[PDB]
Amino acid sequence: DVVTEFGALTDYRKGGVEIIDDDPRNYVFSNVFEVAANAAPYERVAVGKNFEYVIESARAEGTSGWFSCAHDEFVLAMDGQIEVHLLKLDNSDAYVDPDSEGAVAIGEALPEGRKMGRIVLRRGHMALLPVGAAYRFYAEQPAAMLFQSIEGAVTVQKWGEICQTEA
Amino acid sequence: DVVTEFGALTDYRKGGVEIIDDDPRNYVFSNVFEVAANAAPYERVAVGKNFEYVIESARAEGTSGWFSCAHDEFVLAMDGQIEVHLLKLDNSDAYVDPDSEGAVAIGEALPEGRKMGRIVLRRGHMALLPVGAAYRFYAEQPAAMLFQSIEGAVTVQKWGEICQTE
Amino acid sequence: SKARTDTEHLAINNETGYRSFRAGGFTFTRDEYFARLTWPGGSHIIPIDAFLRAMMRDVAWGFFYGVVNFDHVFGTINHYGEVTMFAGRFNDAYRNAGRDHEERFKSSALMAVFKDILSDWTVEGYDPFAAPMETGLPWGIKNGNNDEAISRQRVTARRMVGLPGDTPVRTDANGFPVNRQFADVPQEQPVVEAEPGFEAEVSAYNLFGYLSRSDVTWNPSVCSVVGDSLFCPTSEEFILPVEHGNDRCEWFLQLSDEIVWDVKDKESGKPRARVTARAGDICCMPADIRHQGYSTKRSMLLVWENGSPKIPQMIADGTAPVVPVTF
Amino acid sequence: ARTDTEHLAINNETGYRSFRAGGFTFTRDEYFARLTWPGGSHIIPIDAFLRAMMRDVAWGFFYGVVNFDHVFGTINHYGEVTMFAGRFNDAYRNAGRDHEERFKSSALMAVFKDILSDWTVEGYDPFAAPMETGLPWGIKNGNNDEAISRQRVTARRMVGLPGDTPVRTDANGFPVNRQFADVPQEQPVVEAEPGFEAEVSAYNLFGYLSRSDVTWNPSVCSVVGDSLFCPTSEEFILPVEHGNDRCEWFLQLSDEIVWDVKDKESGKPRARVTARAGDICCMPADIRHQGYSTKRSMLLVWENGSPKIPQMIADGTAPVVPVTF
Ligand SMILES: [Fe+3]
Ligand SMILES: [Fe+3]
Repeated sequence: DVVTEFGALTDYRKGGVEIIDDDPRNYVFSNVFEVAANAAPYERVAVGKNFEYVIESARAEGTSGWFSCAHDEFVLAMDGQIEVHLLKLDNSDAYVDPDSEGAVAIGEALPEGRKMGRIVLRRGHMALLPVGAAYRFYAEQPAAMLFQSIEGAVTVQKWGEICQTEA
Repeated sequence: DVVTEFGALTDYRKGGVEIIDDDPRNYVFSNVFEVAANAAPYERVAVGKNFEYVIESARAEGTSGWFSCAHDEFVLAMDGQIEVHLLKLDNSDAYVDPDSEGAVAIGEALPEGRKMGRIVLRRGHMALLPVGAAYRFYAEQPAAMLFQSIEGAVTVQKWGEICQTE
Repeated sequence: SKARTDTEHLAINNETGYRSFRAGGFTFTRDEYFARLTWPGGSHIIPIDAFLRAMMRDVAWGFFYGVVNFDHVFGTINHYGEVTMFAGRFNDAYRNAGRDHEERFKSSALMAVFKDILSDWTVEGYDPFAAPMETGLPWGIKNGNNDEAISRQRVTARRMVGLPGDTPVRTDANGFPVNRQFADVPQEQPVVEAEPGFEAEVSAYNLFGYLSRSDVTWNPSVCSVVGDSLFCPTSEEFILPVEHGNDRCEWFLQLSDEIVWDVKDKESGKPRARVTARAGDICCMPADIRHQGYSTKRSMLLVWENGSPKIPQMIADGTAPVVPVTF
Repeated sequence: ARTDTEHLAINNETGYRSFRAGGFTFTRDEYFARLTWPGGSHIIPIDAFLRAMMRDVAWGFFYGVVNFDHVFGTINHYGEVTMFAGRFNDAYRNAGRDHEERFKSSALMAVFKDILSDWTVEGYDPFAAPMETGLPWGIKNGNNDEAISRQRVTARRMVGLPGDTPVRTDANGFPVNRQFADVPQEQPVVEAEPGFEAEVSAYNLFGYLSRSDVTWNPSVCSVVGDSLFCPTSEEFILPVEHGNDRCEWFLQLSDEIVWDVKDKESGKPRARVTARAGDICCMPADIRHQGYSTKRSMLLVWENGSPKIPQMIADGTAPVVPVTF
């Protein structure tokens, strides 16, 4: 009977690079669950990067501070229930430079603006994080998530510690 | 309907070696019909060779002289119709040297021995030519044939003339 | 030094029932088992199933990014508006002997004859976009067509799946049931609660569900966009029908099950590496390799592209690195 | 030369057994053969794999190198056999990543036969052409032990002679293949004089070949010393790239075959040979080759079975090409 295998923070099975004639560091190989497993709550660790564009892996745990961004972002839930809260900022320019890129951490205090909505994501669920909204997360238990964004102020880079270096 | 394509002295279509990084002469490529078409009747032209062993092509046309051999040989008719007469030699040692290889043209004179039989081969028919028999061929219309044998006194080599040099 | 537009419908063979085609100096013929290619000075054979599967991709993808190698000999290089078709360009034996051959075409001219070949050669009950266990066979003489299979409309999100006026979520009622190898994947929508007036900006959807309903294999399709960052996930089964030599780095994030990637040098075709990726593994394919994937069970893969037209030149100039991160 | 092989577990989900021979492991799933050895792994599609395995089994490891593809294959040492990954692949060899193990032939053959039996499913004949058989995909579903156990036929002297391999007929289970339906089947006229019927012998060779129930299977029809005529009927693609350890010759008897010729040691493309009826060519000892045949076609493969050849070619006392001009 059909079993489709998904990973989880507590259950993943990392693969890797076998070398015929090459260097494994060319393939920048990591597992997003291992990365989120080893990170601080809500720490946004780059796991993919193509020029300025990044994919960040994070472990949601408890309530995050608020974030805003000068461009759209997307969040994909990879394992565990994660609640997203959206707020339409009165003056987004007061929190985020409309010329910066990448998420900005705008603090624990409720920014000024109107309640936009609430989203609850489970594994495999993707949400829009729209430009001009601030967003926060809540996760009762540790949950894995991924961001589609741009390298910026919240983006942690630690390629040497996350990727395969030997074969 | 299914059409299986066979060649004939009068209707063959040669292919060849297309090169990427090679010498076409390495593949020693010829067409046995073209080879038979161009030779003297019953002239046995080498078209393959591997150490001493050979494959020979020949056109059968009219009546051959007699041949005999110190080992077996096989003939495969490739086109037309070809009559084979077999004679058991009274003293094949009088015609063929025991230490020799390859067919030997043993003459037009009827050698002394007893009639073994007769075979009529058409395209695709192979007959045994057994050690100790003399054999001779008749073909009414020109026909093609190949021999599985050993290089010997009847075998003609002319690779430069028959093979692709591209 | 203009790009070519000379293509031609040649005769229908009366035995096999297929038409042959010409594009510049290349001609295309199929028989019961093979696609037979010719160019000035050379010929090549490709089993007709491998050939139609690769063709289905090049056509579907509008020539995609960089080099789509149908095999170790034959393929195309997208130049975005023009496209090179080749034999031997990325084959050291051909190139060292000077026997490679390339012809540059106007993209829509080459595309229109690729579509004609794809259509004429695809027989009833044969789906070159599906996995082998999902479909019939291509062998034997022409017998009807599968024009609907080879005509699927591309789906691309402008911003994200599910947004108003954007590409829709897949459901049984819109003709996208769950694939039998994804039968156990949960299909609930996430909870979305919009305050009045913000319903167009509070949006979320079941991505793994949408993928489990893909009707074709190995077909990256944009689900979400941030500038030139394109999330292109797809469901993979059997073998990726081409070897891709991208003109930029690209990232693979494995969402379900396992794929192994055969990694070759882009220029020579020599094996360099094999990459095994299981659920949550993310890795990059350098710009200087070509890759081909193997998925035993239909699997969910995210293909992450940077669609910036400026990248190919920068990589060619040596101004941008062939590996996108260094450490 | 190793001897250690092993039947491993049946997989619960797939139904297939896996197998070990020395350091190599073999496992198949719904679509693939999966190979591992100390240091690396490889994947071959299961259909191609089983057609290649079928020939390497049916031929007893043939002559020289049987490449299943650009990575994996065997080298016949006539009593012992080398199995390799990347031995004849420039990328692997330059990198020192090739792996080879040497076996007693009967030990490797026994495991290869068990692989073939276990991995072949109902209605799939890895000896046949794709239009003539079903599919190997999916979980274990029965077997086809009848298709994969056919007796080798080899004439000692010539087909049809008393006590030698027999002519094929409908009655002895060999009808004409659909793609040779038009081939004449009459036997030649043979009239022996009394007392010579054992020595006056001829048969319809093209008819015999029209009756072959397998594809790509050189089978001895006539012998003169070590010279063997081994004709066969060919359809689709030769399931291996053959790198012979001697020269060999091909005579196209009907229709057409194209040969893809690559370098034996590196696998780089060298030539493409198109042979139509009547065409005869040599494959030199330093290349490998693989044939393509749209219509089922009759081919004569001509071999010199002498065991002295490989060492002579190695030494340079025998040439790589038999004739130069
Ligand atoms: Fe790619
Ligand atoms: Fe061979």
